Amino acid sequence: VSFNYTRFKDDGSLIFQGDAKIWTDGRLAMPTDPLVNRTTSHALYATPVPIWDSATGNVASFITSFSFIVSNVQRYPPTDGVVFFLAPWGTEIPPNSQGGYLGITDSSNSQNQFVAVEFDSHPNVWDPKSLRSSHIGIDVNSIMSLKAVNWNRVSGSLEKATIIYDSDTKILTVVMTHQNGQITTISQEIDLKTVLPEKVSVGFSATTWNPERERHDIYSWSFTSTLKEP
Amino acid sequence: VSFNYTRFKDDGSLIFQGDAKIWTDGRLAMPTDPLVNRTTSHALYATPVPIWDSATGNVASFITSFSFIVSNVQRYPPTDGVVFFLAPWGTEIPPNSQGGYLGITDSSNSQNQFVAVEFDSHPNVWDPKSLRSSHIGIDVNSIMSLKAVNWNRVSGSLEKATIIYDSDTKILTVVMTHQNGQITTISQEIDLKTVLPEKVSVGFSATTWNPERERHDIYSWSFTSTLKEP
Amino acid sequence: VSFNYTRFKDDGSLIFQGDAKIWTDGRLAMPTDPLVNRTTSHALYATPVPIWDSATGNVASFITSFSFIVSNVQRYPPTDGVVFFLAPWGTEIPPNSQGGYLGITDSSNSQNQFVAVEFDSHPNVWDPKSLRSSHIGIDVNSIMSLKAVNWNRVSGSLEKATIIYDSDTKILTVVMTHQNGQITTISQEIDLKTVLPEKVSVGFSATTWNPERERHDIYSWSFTSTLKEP
Amino acid sequence: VSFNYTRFKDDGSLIFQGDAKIWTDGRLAMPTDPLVNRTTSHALYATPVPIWDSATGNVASFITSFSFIVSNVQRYPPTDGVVFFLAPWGTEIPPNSQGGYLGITDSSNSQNQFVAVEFDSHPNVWDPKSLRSSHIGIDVNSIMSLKAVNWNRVSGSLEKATIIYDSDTKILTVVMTHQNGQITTISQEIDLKTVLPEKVSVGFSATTWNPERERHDIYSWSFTSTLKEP
Ligand SMILES: *[C@@H]1O[C@H](CO)[C@@H](O)[C@H](O)[C@H]1NC(C)=O
Ligand SMILES: [Ca+2]
Ligand SMILES: [Ca+2]
Ligand SMILES: [Ca+2]
Ligand SMILES: [Ca+2]
Ligand SMILES: [Mn+2]
Ligand SMILES: [Mn+2]
Ligand SMILES: [Mn+2]
Ligand SMILES: [Mn+2]
Repeated sequence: VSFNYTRFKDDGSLIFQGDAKIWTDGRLAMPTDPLVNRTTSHALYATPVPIWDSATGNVASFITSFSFIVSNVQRYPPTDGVVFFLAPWGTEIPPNSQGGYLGITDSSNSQNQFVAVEFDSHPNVWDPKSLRSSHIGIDVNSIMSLKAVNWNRVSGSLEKATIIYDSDTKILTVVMTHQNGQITTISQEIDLKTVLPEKVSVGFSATTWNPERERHDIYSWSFTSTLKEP
Repeated sequence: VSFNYTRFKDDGSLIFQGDAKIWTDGRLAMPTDPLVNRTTSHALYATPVPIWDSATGNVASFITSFSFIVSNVQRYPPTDGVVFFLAPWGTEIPPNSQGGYLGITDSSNSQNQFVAVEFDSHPNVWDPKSLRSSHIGIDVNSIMSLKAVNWNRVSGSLEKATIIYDSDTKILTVVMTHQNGQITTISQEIDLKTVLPEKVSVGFSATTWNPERERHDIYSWSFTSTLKEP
Repeated sequence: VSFNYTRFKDDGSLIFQGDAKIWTDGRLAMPTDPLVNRTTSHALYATPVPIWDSATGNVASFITSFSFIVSNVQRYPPTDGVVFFLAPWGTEIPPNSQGGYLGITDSSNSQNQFVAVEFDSHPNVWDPKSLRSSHIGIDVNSIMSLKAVNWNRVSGSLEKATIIYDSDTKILTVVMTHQNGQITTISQEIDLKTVLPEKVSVGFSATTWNPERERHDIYSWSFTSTLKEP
Repeated sequence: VSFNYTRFKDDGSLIFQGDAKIWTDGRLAMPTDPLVNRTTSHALYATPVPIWDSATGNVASFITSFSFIVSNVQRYPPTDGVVFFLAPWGTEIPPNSQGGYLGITDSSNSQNQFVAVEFDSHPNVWDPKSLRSSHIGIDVNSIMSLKAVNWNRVSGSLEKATIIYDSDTKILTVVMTHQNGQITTISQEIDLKTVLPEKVSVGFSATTWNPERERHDIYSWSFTSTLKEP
């Protein structure tokens, strides 16, 4: 699967759910209006990405990169915020997934499937119980990230995320290039065959809360996956 | 922390919860009596194990070995498994953790936080949809193993586990030497410091169901952890 | 360290050694002229890169991206490849590094010290005796790759490489997105602080042989690294 | 391949090269006579170990333990080390492999093919630039350890090593339990299939120098490998 949005236009290639909307300048707004309380937005590439193949046991490798900005509104504290994720094709927004559950986790499940790279702007009770405030986490089947690094969340600042999944070694690795010329990285060993079905969606889920809220605006997104085949 | 049980005595050094009992000949029985119905058994080292140190940021390495056997009773089908696990101190047998949730996962949560190596004798819907029947799995925060290998579960047969956590690369590795002299291995990169508090319990959880059950008898357990205070 | 060459200017930001030169249309040619016969070319970022810090024991994370094309000349078979590499600052083109040694390995040593991602166009004796012909490899201290993946080398075809080093888990991961919309990835655990000194060059090395040769023309290159000071 | 030496007898099960001999009480002495200057000793299991299989592409897993003591020679500084290593079946002590090269590396090459866990008693210039004196390293195709931890080398003190190779994740993990009951660990991702042929030796190499020397006495050694032939 190969795609490249250098901007977003309604062209039938994406699937919006909840409060995700294409605002002009070709911005993917998640949510379109953060003043609405407790938004949940999904923005999925419109066809399934094969990530593994039953006949071969082969797993896909992929890279995706996206540039985005999270932004305060106006004196509200920021939440919740925005993820890139793989979920079973057929999954809708889960129940009991609002706010700090990022539109990807119910909350009560268990049970609960999903690989995510989260850009978490709000410290919940389960969050890197560090004094991390904002953080970049990798989630596997849990809102409690299996790894996470501090994120100097800067309102309106361009963040450039690159995520590589290497099927050979089963590593998901993330790098986020900040406007200040620094990078943050975090990685996690995940075998996609162990935790997800052979076809998933890829794309974003973003939430906000009330009074807590922020913009999650995605400016570009490229994605390349390859499943061998045999 | 360093201990070595060549057999088990009820000497205050372990905490037994639920159906865990010392049974004949210093065998740690989990459960003592599988005829009972659905059993959940915890046997934990009775002192919290320091796995990382907040001051220095150092993380413990460890090596642990245990030998055990799982046995059929009677003509019942086998379930559910026995796991070695680390969890935050204050860990109690969670609610909703019967059967396939192996006494460590609250099926109606979401907030499950533990690291386990599972010896899982019954394929649940969330189990490796490889065709694995029995399997050895590594779990973090989820009953869906991040990695797993299959297990030739042989009733009555001695299994010899060795698990190495290497804090330098943050890999948990498991080898199982089977009665036939073969070994099974599985590993997972896990940053202990990111998924668990400074002090954890180490020990075992095992469940049985109804009608599915089996014995899980632990014969020996040694553990060495070293945490750099510089 | 942060830089981003959308093309290459003769601007003192790089060090060129051997046959490396800025060539037509702002491209980095390695070598500038393959017709010559055997070439070795180095093009290094001209400032040492700090990749670990003595006081904290911290290791740098980085992400680097570069677009490049390798091209046949015109009937010769291709050799030898181009690499992205880290080497001890003060690196010169090593003795005995011609041809398949990629300008990074002194073949009569032993003391070779470097981390490289190679795009190797020619199967030498030590190359994946898979039947791989061209391959993308991760090299540490040796010309024999620790991990390699097969590479559909297409003459004149644009390749877009991304390499992420995550200091958290110590994993170097490569993605190369090919013109056909496929990607190849390869990944390797590498502790930069075990294998390299605290200041390194980043850059490229490329060689051609006689008769075997090809162009390696790099079009763009961005690099962001972050080393923590506390 | 499975074996277990609780002591070493002259039973033709191993292959001894250079100064490896069975010494008093079935100790494997490497060198037998540390008064000799610049000793090299190999002690290999005398049957190849299949570590991977061409037809299926599967890699073996293995677990191995051995206990050994390194001991000073009075008035002499200690060198150089003892290593557990895998090398192509048919491997011979390399030329130019004395002293710091541990009988595994030809210091004038290239091209050295092996995987080793070294117990290195003599800090060479290429040794971990940590301040380590003695250290336990993982070596792939280089004398310069891909990873290392430091070793509190104590003359005459029992060391208990456990090494697991997990073919699933491709990770070599070492634990070493010291006489004081602390453990040291170190791991490295190495896909044996990328670096070694199908059949390998497993065993030990040890060197001394002049005037530096020490005994490397091995007391016990067990090994279990399993290679999936489907
Ligand atoms: C390099 O610069 C170009 C143009 O200024 C821009 O599109 C891009 O953000 C930069 N590349 C990276 C990866 O930082
Ligand atoms: Ca949160
Ligand atoms: Ca199960
Ligand atoms: Ca080559
Ligand atoms: Ca040395
Ligand atoms: Mn979070
Ligand atoms: Mn399971
Ligand atoms: Mn190569
Ligand atoms: Mn060394």
